[PDB]
Amino acid sequence: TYTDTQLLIDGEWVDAASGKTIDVVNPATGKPIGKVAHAGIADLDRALAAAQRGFEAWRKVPAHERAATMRKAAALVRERADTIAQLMTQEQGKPLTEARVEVLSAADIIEWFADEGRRVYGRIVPPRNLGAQQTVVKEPVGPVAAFTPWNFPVNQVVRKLSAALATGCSFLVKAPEETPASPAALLRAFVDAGVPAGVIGLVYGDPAEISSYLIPHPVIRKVTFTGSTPVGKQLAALAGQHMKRATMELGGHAPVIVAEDADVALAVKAAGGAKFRNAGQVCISPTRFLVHNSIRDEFTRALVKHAEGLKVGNGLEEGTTLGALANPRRLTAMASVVDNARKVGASIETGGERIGAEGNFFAPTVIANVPLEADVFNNEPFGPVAAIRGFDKLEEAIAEANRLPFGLAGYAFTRSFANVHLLTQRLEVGMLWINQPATPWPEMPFGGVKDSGYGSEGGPEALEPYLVTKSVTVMAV
Amino acid sequence: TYTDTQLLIDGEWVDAASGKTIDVVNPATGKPIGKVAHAGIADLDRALAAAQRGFEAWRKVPAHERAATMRKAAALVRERADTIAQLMTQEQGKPLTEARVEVLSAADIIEWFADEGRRVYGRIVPPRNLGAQQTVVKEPVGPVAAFTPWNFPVNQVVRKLSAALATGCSFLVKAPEETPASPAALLRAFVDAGVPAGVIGLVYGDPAEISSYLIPHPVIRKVTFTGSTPVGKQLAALAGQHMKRATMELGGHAPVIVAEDADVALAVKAAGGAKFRNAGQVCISPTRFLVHNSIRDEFTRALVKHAEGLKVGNGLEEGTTLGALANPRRLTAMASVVDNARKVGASIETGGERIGAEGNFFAPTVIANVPLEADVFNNEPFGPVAAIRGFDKLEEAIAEANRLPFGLAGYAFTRSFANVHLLTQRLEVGMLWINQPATPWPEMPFGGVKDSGYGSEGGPEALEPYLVTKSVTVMAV
Amino acid sequence: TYTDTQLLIDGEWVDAASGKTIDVVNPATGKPIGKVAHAGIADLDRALAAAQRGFEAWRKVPAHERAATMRKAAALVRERADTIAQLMTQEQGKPLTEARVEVLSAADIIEWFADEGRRVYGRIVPPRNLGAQQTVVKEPVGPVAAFTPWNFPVNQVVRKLSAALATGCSFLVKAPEETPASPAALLRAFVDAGVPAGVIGLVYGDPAEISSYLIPHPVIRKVTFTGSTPVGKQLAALAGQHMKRATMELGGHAPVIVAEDADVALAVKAAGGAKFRNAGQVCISPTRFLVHNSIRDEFTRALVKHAEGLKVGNGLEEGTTLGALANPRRLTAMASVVDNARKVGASIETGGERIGAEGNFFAPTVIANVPLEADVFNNEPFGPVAAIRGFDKLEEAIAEANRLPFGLAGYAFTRSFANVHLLTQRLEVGMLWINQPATPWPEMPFGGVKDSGYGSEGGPEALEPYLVTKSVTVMAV
Amino acid sequence: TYTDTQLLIDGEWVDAASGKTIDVVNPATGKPIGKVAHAGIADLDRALAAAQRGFEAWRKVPAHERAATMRKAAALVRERADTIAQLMTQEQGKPLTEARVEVLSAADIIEWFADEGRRVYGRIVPPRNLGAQQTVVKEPVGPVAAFTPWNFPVNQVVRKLSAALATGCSFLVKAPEETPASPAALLRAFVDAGVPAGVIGLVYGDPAEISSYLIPHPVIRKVTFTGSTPVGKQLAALAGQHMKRATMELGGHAPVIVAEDADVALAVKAAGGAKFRNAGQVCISPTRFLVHNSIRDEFTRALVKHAEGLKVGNGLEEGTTLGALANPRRLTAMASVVDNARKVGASIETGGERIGAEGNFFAPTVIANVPLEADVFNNEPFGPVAAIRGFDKLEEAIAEANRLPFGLAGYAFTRSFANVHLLTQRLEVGMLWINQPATPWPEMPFGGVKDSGYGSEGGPEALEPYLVTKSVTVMAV
Repeated sequence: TYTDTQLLIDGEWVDAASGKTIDVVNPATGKPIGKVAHAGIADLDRALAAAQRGFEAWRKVPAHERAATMRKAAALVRERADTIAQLMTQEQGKPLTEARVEVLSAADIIEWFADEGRRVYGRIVPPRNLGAQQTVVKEPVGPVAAFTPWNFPVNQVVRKLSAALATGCSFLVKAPEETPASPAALLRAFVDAGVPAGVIGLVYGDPAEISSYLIPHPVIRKVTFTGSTPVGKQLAALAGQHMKRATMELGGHAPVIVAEDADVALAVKAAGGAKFRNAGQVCISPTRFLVHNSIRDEFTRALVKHAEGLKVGNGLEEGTTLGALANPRRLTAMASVVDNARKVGASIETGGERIGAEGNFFAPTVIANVPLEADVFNNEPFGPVAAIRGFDKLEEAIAEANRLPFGLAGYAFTRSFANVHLLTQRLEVGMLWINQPATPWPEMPFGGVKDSGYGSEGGPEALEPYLVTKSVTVMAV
Repeated sequence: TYTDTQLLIDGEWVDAASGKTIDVVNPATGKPIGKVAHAGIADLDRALAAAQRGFEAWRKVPAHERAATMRKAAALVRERADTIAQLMTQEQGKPLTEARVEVLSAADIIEWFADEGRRVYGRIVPPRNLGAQQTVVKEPVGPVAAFTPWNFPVNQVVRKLSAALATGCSFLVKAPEETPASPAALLRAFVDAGVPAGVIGLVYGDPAEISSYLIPHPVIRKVTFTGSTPVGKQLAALAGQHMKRATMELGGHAPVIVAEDADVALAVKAAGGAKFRNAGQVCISPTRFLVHNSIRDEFTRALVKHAEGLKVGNGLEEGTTLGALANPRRLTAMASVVDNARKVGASIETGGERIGAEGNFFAPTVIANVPLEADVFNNEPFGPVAAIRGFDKLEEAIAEANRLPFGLAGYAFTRSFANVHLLTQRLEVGMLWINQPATPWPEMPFGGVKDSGYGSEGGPEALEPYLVTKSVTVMAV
Repeated sequence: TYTDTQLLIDGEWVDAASGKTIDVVNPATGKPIGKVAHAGIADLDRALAAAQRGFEAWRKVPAHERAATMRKAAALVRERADTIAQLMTQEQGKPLTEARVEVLSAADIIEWFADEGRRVYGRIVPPRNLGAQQTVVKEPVGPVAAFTPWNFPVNQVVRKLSAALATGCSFLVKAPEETPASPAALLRAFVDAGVPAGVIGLVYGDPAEISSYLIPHPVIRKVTFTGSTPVGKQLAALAGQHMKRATMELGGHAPVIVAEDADVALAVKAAGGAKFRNAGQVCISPTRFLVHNSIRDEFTRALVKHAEGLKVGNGLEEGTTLGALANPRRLTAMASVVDNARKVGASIETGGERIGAEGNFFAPTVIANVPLEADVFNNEPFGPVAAIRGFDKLEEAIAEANRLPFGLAGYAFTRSFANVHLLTQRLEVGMLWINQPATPWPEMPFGGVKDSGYGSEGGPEALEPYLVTKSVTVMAV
Repeated sequence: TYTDTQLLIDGEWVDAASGKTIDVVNPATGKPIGKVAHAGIADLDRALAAAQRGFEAWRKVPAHERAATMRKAAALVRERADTIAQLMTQEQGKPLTEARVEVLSAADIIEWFADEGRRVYGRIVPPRNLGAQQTVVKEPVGPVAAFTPWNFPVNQVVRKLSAALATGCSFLVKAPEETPASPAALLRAFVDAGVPAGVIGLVYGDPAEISSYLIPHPVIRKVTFTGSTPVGKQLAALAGQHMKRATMELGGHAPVIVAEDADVALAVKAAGGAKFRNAGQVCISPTRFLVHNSIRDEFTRALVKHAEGLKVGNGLEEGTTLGALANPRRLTAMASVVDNARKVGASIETGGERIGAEGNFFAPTVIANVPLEADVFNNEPFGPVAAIRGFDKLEEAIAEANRLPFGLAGYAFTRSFANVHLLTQRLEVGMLWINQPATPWPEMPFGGVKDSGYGSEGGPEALEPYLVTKSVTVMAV
């Protein structure tokens, strides 16, 4: 059953001071299922004061003790995976099998970052004067304000939170209001694991009012944001105005390059399965399919058959492989994308229409003969729609893949080492997957370039935005 | 003799399209000595087009060949050290001996970064699937727009330029208009060393108009700024609005902690000499002298005697150890700082008045019994003035040193390991020097925290802002 | 109750083919308590064949799966800590509290190395030709033959085994015959955790015959030995004769430097407690106490009082802080060391005689006025005896601490940063502890120099002896 | 003109105390050209005493000053490249063009290691107790004894010497007696560059007597050897007997795998040119050509034509691409290898006989249809002879390439990423080159596995054998 969500301030789950709440609806039915507290300025003041105290206590806990507490939270998350997955499905719409995968991988993310926190190594530099010692020490930056979207309510919070806790920083996150229950369950596991009060905080309310107050507040030292590019540009400008360290993970437009020597069956299974994961509402979802003209037609038929094999329905019902879209605004965007494709002369091979009249169900869509001016090839669709366009020379495919200002993810399918070497050097993406779907592991860096933002949420590089570099030189006399 | 300065666009030294120029005056006499080209929008268009082509060519040159070209430029800089130093002294005001030290250390900076460019190492991660290869590759971010102040016309340009060239990026810098000749001489050495046309560019003009056009331009991928905090906040907000990667080095307010067990003679020689380097117009200049009450009076007398031993005059004349201030606005700031100190009850131990009536000469000033509300203890003076305040407990000195939002540099003097360990952990600075003056080496990270900005200009960390991290996973089938 | 010990070959606990056994006696009573299998050449043949197959399977298991199996073994070790500790006490003699600490710290060692195995990172080098890729890959060396002493039966096996398993190597260890039960219990936990058959092997018998056969065998690729220097020289020569990679951890002679400004009470508590840990039968046991003459007499009285406060008895009995020596040969060595000290003119401040007539109980001994020619100051005593000698200048203490060819551990006590910096630079030891007793953590390198051997058993450096470095350059054409 | 060679002891070029000398002959004519001093035990005593003093002085010189001295030596080597090359050709036999390449690449090796010495970084570990500091410091091991062969008289000395000098160690090398002049010229450049007396030493004489005395001497702390496997086993056993850290670079047996999809013309040009470099007297010379049966016959014809295009003659004469073998023992080995191949049924496609009657000239030899039992396929030929054998499946080629106990180098030629990935994982070699000849750069690790020794002479790993790892933990109280 779906439960109501409160705010987490200073270790206590509390209501807002004014008592205001926001209704939460099920995307598959459109009916209310619960509500979440709507925090005001007064609640943010208490959260910011608790965040300052939490940073003081957490930075004094040794790294091996912070790792032990973090790994106990990961065990609690893994124990409660079924319950958290059910909350995620009801509020977000993804199938129960996909929700369970996200929760289990979140526990894997916590465990890796817990060990990474014990390996934040300083440096000893060979001194210019042997009578002095030159060292480079690493310290937590301080309290962190975070903002996360609804696409992966638990996974997109767990990466920011794990990196902040592993370095010794405090963490105050505004989770998405449309999917509040599963992020609250993730933070409840950390509270039960023994994270001290004030080290972690959770708020909900008006996104614009909360971000406008936390970012300029002197307590906050670091801002991290994941979401849309237009919103990220607003918050990055505000962070720059007050000289706050910031990292941005924004929307992407992932190209897929299917070379002449590609395995067509492997490309359809990998890129097709990655296309419809989370109903295409993923920042790294394969969007622009650039298929070589020699095997383009065979690729299109197989992709259409794969899309027609998906079962669309309620995510709680067994056998569902494609759930409802998270919000009605995605339904409007899907209709606009398909309508524009028809106008510009593209062909709708399958899907392209709303299923039913209740919920946010949209059929998986494959579009062929897409011109370069179509909206689907310039703006991120963020839905279950694939666009296919042919090419002759691999240099033409690379040039098209680099045309847009989005630099987040890319995909390729080829057999020769020369093609792999060329695509590694030339594609302007933060992540490249060849001959397989995306497998984002905690040990691999996760981030984009250009308008997709900057900063990494995986690997050892994920801790650098939360750390300050200090040069120390002591003359021994 | 002082020469006029042109713009460097696409490998050619050219005038502005409109022919406009800006007069350059000698700070020690107030008389014109030359002029510098005033670039408009049209010249910026040619520079941006050349920067895009320069990035294409420079990124294809192997790292060992880029290092060889960089080291040849360092040899030319070292050969021309005397000529460059004379230009710096006439336009900026620092003594000829200090100018020569800056130029020679610039060549040392180039050589270190040339070797560091050959050690930009990728990573191979143990794969989750043995049939696939997981790698992390490093690539240049792209064209870089830079903005530098007049305090160190050559050194503050050479750090940004060396890091950009070592990673393979192109570099377009707006050097300060009041000190144009010595930055132009530094870039001339790189042109003579064989840097391809368009890889490096140099412009002058209206700082607001140039920054407002280069930062949002799609060609620019990375912005780096050094200067005042209020200006840095404007450019960081603009960079965030267009999602451009940015690094900021802003003003600081350096505290000095003289502990009970400190060597008083060593503290006066080290902190006093570092105070009046470049007439205190350094972002890491020791400003807030927190001296233990047991040896405060002895410290004050020795510091006053050290200040009175300085010879004030033209930087070209031999025997001068303190030159003229760089611009008349520093003269007004010095008078305002001393006047406010008198009002709040502080005592002027020495100096505190303008010397003569021609130029920008100000006497070295020592102020004692400074209250916490005085302007010198809250705002960065950026001049040859030291403020002394006593303390009893070391925890009180640490709390005062962390009170201001400036986090750039700190200084300490102590003998016990416990004091060194405590100050290393507690002081919120990017750089700490104990028992010695500041010795910024190219291998040591250089940067601040909080309102002093973010990012490092030394060590291996200096290359990270100019590099993009790409995760590559290739399934072998 | 004490159990008999079998061999672990190919995943099965089996007896020797000939059925021969070796009696195990309790060091505190001298009575038999059990027996251990005595393997011959035929059993070594089966173990070597199984080791080759175990390396093939284990090297194909992904690092994250090997880490999961290793952490499950650590949980089993922690669950069975009480049972393993009782076996260790009965066969080795250390108190039950010390035995429990060793077992619990062994589980901590396994967990750190499990995570370290996932961070064995390759390198990507900037190529001289952009058309080619230069990489440095890391691979397991292969099957490993190990030899461990009786001082820490579980801890000294767990460090070699954890490093071998984390890199993907197979591991065949000859555990000490006098303490066979607790090493067998540690390896039983790895078998129960799911380590495949042949990856781990355990043998007992004649140490000379086993080492003479495993080291030259073509299956073995790496040899690791911990024990006495004379035996290590024999096995290192044999390894060199057959070009087998080898690491050696041999005996040490740890100096303690108590400076003029040292905290005398802290030095007595830290160095005195570390002296009598495991009854001084530790390779890093503080042996040569060089105490400044100004506080030498006060230090000697406090150390004598600390030694007299130890309770000597059976390790199973509660309240015992000093157990029996592990074997009768240590009793003879203790008598010889004390007798030689009396002859050379040294004074026995406390202890120096055998306690009782049954077992291997020796009183804690403090010797003062020790000359430089005494046996205790030249040969490693490996017992509960401390030797004290005075000094005037710190340079004299450093010279004495570097006189012996032993380079394993050192201790110091001082307050000034200059003394800490000087001792860090000058002391020829692999490990230095100042103002505290030894705290060997898995993340810290553990090894010696000169006659103490080479190679590290902690930190990331502990994996290098088990890894091979391969340069790969592929031209893309 | 060829000059006589003296010993370098304590900064002075001196004769042996007994005055004994060893004649040096030209391999291309068999006539004497000079002589070299023959050092005895007494001269080794002076060299060892000077080495101890040289280590004391050199370890106190800062890394940036040691790098400056090293780079000045590299400039002198590059200036004197022509003179050094002429000495190398007359005494060793390789063509003048090859000798010049070796000398110029030696200067490149020095420059890389000079910069690498400034980046010997320590580590700061996150402490378990926040009141203490845990650091890992790196220090020079001490005096180093080196032994080098005649194949690359300058290059094989320069790698050991550059690594020793960059870490601060002293260096005493026994250069080969048959090629003494060019190693002496390389060390003369370091003396002229300002390396202090005793830091570098050079001796000649009886190799067995010198190695038997330097290795056990207490002054020597590290031994490094390059040469044949049987001799390396003798010196590694002696080093183990006295517990001296040792690294071994021994002979190899390089396989070449020409896959089905290989570029046959590229494989012949790359592997054929690498085969006859230095007349095949290289430890990484391609020896066992495993060519796929589909293109085996075409490969054999092209390789034969390439061998017949070589011009054999005196290395000083212009147009010579294959010089004389270095010593008459190589002539006997070449005849024995060809004779055994005829007996076992192999076919001599070209060459296989001595050219002329004066000198050590042997014709380039290509052997086809080589059985697995032939001497050329089991023992390292170390000459200008290639052996070709066909295969059907790539797994069969990999199994053959891993059959011998030699693990130094490997070569491959393929186009698919799957083949590259498979060969990288499976080939038991220290170095792998695909689609190109060997390009050993100073930044790439250089070393073997199994009977080829251990340790690396390139990359950052080349400094580890000359460094000691010290754990330091200081409790701040």
